Amino acid sequence: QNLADPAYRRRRIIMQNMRDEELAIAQVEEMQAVSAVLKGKYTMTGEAF
Amino acid sequence: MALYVSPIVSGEVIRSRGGSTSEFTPGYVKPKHEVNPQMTLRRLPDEDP
Amino acid sequence: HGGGSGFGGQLRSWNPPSESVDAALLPNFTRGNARADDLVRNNGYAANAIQLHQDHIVGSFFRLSHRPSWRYLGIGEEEARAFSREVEAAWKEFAEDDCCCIDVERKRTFTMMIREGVAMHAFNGELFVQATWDTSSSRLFRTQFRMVSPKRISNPNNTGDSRNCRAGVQINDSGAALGYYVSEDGYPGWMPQKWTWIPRELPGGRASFIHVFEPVEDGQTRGANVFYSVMEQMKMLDTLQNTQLQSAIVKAMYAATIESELDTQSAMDFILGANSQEYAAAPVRLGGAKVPHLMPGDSLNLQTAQDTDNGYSVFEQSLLRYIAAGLGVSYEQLSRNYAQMSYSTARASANESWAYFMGRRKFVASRQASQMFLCWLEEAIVRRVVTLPSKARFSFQEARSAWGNCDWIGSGRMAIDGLKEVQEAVMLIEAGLSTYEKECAKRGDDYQEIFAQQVRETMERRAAGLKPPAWAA
Amino acid sequence: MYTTAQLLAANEQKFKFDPLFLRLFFRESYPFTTEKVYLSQIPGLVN
Amino acid sequence: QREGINASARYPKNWVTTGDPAREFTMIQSAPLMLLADPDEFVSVQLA
Amino acid sequence: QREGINASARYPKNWVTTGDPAREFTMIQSAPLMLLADPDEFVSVQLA
Repeated sequence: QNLADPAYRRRRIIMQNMRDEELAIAQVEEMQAVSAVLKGKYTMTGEAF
Repeated sequence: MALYVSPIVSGEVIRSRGGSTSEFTPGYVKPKHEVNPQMTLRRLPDEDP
Repeated sequence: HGGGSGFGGQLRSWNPPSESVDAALLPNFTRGNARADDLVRNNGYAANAIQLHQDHIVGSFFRLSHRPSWRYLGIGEEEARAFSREVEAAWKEFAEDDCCCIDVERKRTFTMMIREGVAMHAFNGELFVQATWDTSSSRLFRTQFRMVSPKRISNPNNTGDSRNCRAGVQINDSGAALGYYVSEDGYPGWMPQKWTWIPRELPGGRASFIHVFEPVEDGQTRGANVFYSVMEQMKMLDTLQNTQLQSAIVKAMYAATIESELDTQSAMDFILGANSQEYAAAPVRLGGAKVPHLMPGDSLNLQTAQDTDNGYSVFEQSLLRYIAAGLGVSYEQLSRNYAQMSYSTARASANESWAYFMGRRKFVASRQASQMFLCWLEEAIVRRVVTLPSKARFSFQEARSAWGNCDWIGSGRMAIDGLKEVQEAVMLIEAGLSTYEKECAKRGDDYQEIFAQQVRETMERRAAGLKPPAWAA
Repeated sequence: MYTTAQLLAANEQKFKFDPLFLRLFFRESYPFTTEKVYLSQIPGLVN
Repeated sequence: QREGINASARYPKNWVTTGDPAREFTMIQSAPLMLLADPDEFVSVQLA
Repeated sequence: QREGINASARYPKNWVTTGDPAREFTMIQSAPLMLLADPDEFVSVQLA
């Protein structure tokens, strides 16, 4: 019933993108904590790294 | 995740978001009734003599 | 209903991308300033508008009148007025100084300071002034002022803006600016541009750097010039007048033409007379009628050209009316046309423009001059050029605003008739519903020196023994 | 193509996640300036 | 590094590529190194 | 060309490339063509 301009669509897409990026960075950073207080050993290993 | 990409080889990105729909058109109900003034002659169970 | 889509779609494809004014302005902030400078440099109308601003916001002079909050500070009237007269005498001696050493640039006076500040606020949206303290002891006062064009304020290395770094304006969480970045001269652009960070306020409490503009919404950081609503209109208007002028040029250029199969030279010497007896073709001497004898099959078609003002004048009238509406100045002042003007209409237009200019004066020049005077008075006090009364309840640093309470006197309101305004002023004074101070402030003077001058006049006339003036007994 | 079909709901139901470890065990954050990090432990054991 | 923020938690960045196809990006960069003082303080045991 | 300052001695410029390997480059361009009005004014001799 009420469409949106392409610029508004791209701003909304930017909002989604930045939110998922911060969620991903939180998800990856908690891995250090769980590895640490689960075994004290930690393996920062990944492809292209 | 974007686990541990070294800061030279950033590489690939991820899909943004999206996708779902649904359609259920109106529902409807119309419980009519009637009067028939002829029935108004004899009284109801209430309305004492 | 109005804001949804428009009648029959209409504005069915227009929807401005709602954002803050800073988000709207900063991406093209430089471009707007460039266009405004180009317009004010190449267009007579923009220059005239700026000149009207300079002449009316401040004008020829700009007087100070320091009225300290003596009642707030618990000070007596006698020492309050003594301090006021001493500080104003010092300020007037320092301000109109013939040295022209008030500024590091050494090429302007304080009135020029005010004019430049208001002009750059008008055509750039804001004004920046840095107060420096030179180490030379050759003169009593060591404070100088340097105005900086907004083009010289930007983030280091032209970096991207952030939450707390917008256009080289370091700000706090609340939005209050704490520091600025300034770029040195770029003539030619062949020296490496460098950025220097200056705090807005000295830790000692001195206003090291002052930035004056009028925000229109929350979160504002930079000002926007008035031309933003009229820049494209006036640019296209200048293009249109230029093109119309050139078209009229060519129309007047081509007036007549000759049609004939004969050779061009023979046609010239037979129709226009020419000078065949002596790629310039053939010049024609200008004399009498020179009626020709074109042979059959020839023609001397004299074109009728076309009127050079086919509604051009009235179209320009309307466009300049819109431009004046945008710029605030009245149409007759902007366009220097004053046809079919009645007394009442002229008075109303003058009143409207004068009210607007009084507002602009109070909201730019008054505060800028107040800040300059505050800095100068801080230096004066710290140098003890005048003695602060001991009874003062609050210190100078504590009551800076209270100690620095001063108003400003600009160019007076030159009425169209003058006689009416003078007679109404004098009858108002007789009614006692105003004051000599208010009247002199309106007219461009101050009652204190007015009375001093009148005392001098009556003393001189009494000494000469010719005639007492109109103030005796 | 009379399919105007107005939309009303944009449910997410995304994900369940709460670390609680960084606020329960690592309550102190530290930026780095050097490239190397030195972490030392002193053992106390005496006959 | 252009702004002296060498040490930071998260650094946003955006830029739009030139050329015939237009496309910009959102960039977040960090180097988390979550550590702890005494690993022997905690006792973690798998069950069965 | 777009800055309209194309006439001076030494032109500096530092710019950042886009993308992930975003790196800065510094540049000092020049077109120096110094000269003398009279070559025969100065006399050179190869000592031996």
